[PDB]
Amino acid sequence: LAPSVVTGVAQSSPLTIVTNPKEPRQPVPASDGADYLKTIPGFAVIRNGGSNGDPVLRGMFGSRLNILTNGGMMLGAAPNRADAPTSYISPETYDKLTVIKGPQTVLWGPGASAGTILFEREPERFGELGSRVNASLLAGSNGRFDKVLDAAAGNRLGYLRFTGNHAQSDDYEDGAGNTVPSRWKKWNGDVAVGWTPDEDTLIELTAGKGDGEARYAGRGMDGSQFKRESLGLRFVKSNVSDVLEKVEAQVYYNYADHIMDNFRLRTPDPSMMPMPMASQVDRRTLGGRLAATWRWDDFKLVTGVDAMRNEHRARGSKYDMMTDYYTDADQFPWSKDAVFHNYGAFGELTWFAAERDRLIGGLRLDRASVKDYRQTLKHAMANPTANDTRADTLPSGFVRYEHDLADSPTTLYAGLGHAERFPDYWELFSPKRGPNGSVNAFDKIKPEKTTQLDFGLQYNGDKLQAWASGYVGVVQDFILFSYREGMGSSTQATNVDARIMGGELGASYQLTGNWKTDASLAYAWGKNSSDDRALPQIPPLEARFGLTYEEGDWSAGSLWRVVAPQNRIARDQGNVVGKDFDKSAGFGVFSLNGAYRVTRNVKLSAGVDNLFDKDYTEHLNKAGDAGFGFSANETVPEPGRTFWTKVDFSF
Repeated sequence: LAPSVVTGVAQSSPLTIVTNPKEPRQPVPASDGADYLKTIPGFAVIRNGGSNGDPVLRGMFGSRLNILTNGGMMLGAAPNRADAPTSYISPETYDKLTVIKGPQTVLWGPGASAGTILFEREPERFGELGSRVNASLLAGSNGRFDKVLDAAAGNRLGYLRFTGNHAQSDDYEDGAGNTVPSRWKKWNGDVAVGWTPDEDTLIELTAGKGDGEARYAGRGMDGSQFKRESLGLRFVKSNVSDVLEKVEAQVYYNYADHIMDNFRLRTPDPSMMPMPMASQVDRRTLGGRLAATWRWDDFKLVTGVDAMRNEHRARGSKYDMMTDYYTDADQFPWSKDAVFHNYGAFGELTWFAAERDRLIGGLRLDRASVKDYRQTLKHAMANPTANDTRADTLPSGFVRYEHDLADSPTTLYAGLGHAERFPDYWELFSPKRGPNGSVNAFDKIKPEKTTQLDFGLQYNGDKLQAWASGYVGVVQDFILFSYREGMGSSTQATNVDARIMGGELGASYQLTGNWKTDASLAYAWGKNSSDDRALPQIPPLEARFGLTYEEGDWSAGSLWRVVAPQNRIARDQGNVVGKDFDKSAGFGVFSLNGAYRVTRNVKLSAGVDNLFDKDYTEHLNKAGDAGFGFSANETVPEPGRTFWTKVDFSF
C-alpha cells in the first residue's frame, strides 16, 4: 500500500486501459482532458497555450476519438477547436478514466475510429445515513493551484452528491527563461440526486455548470469564456430476470457557449486583425442511450440503440474604424449555421469458450445526417447549399479473439475492425474550400472509412508485468486539410487514402521488495497513399523510463522521457487546427517525484518536472503568433522546470 505518483498507465487487459484520475500524475496536468491522457502511451497533445490541448491518439486527431462525459457527448463550438471537447472536461472531477484502443467497441457511439475515451462518475450507494468527502489541494510554480471537492451524503433510499473544482495558473516559462502567453482559469460544479428504491434500482438526476479562461500563444485569439451547462437522467435496473442482467437508460443535455477575442487576454498588434474583435459561438447537444445486457451460460450480449442531435450557432463583434466604437458580439442576434443528427443501433457479443479463450464481436449501424443553415458565407455571399441536407447510413463492426497460453500467464490477442465516421462540424463547415471542382466542403467531403487490424499481448508475472499492442490499417477517404496563403490564408479539405501502422508496449519489473522499474514505448506511422507522401501531424518515437523506490509509508521515484526527432512531415497539410512545417528535433526530459501517506485520511505528494530546465518543443504544438514575438515558425515551447505539491484528504 505504498503511495505513488503516476508516470504511466499500463494495459491491464487487451486494448483497454483503466486509471483513477484522482491520483497525482508526474508531469502534472492542467485541469484538462488532454493532459490526463499524456500518461497513457499512444497519446500526444497539440499544445495551444497553457491548457486545453488537442489530444491525438496513434497519430489520429479530432472526432476520430469518442470522448464521452458520463456516456454523453460534450461538443465545443469554436471553428478553431479552441474549445476542443476536452477543454470542458476536468478529469479530477470524475472517478474513472477508460481508454479502448482501436475500432474495437460499438457501445459508445459512432465513428470511434482511433479509440474510445470514457470519463465517468460512479453512483453512490449508502446502506444507512452516511457521508464521505474527497478533497485535493495543489500548488506549484507560476501560480498554479488546483482545488477539487467530492462530497456526498445519503442513506439507502437515495443520496445527493456535489463534485466541483477550481484550478488556474499564470503564464509558465520555458527552458530558456521566456514568459509564454499561457495563463488559464477553470471551474466546475455538478450535482447529482440519486434515488435508490431497492437494491437493484437507481434513478439519478444530474445538473451542473462550469466556466473558464485560457490564453493561447498558438492562436490569434484567446478563450475568454468556456461556459458549460449540462443536465442528465440515468436509469439502472439490475437483475430484471435470469437472462436480463442490466437495463440502463440515459439522456443528456450539454451546452457550450464560447467566446474568442483579441483584447481581453492580449492586445491587437499592427496584424490583419488590428482592431478589437470578438466571436461568440455556441453548441447545444442533446442525446440518449439505451442498452440491455444479456448474460447466460457462456455468453454475454449487449444490445442497444442511441441517438444524438446537436446544433451550432455563431455571432460576431463589429468595430467601426471611423468612430473606433466597438459593438460586442452579444448585441447581435444568433446565426445558426449547422444542425447534426445521428441515430444508431448496436450489439456486441462475447463468448467465454473455456477459460483460456474468449471471442468478442460487435456490430453497429448508424444513420447520420446534417443540414446546412448558412444562408450566406463570410463581405457576405450567397451560400450555394443554403438549407441543403445530406445523410448516409454507415455500418461498423469488429471481431477480436483473445487466447491465454497454458504454461505462462500470457494473453495473446488479435482483432479486426471497421469504423465509418460521418464528417465533423469542422471538417464540413470550417474549411474554406472543398475538393477541387466542388461547390463547398459541405457537399463533397466523404465519410471516413477506416479498417484496421489490432494485435498484441498481455503478460502478468510475479515480478514482471508487460503489454504490447500493434496495429496496421488503411483509412479510405481520410479527411485531410491543406494550407495556402494564396488573397489571405485559407484551408481546403480533401479526401485521401491512407496507410497507417504502429504500436505501443510497456513493462514493469519488481526488482526488490522496494525497487520497481518500468518502461514504455510509443510509435506511430502514416502515409498519404494518394500523393506518395507522409501523413501530417504524426508524433515521433517516444520512450519513457522510470525507477521508483517504495517503503510502506512513502515512495520516491525518477522518470526520463526521450523522444526521437520527427523526419516524416507533410508540409502545409494537417487538420483544422495545425499544419506540418518543419522537421523536429529530439529531446530528453528527466523528472523527480515523491509521495508520503501521513495517515489513513491524508496523503502528500510533490514533484519536479523538467529538472534540467530543458528548452524544447513538441512536434505537434502550434506555431507562434508573431503578435507574441514568435519567430518564423517556432512552435510553442513546453514548460521549463516546474515544482508542485498536492495534499489529498479522504474521509
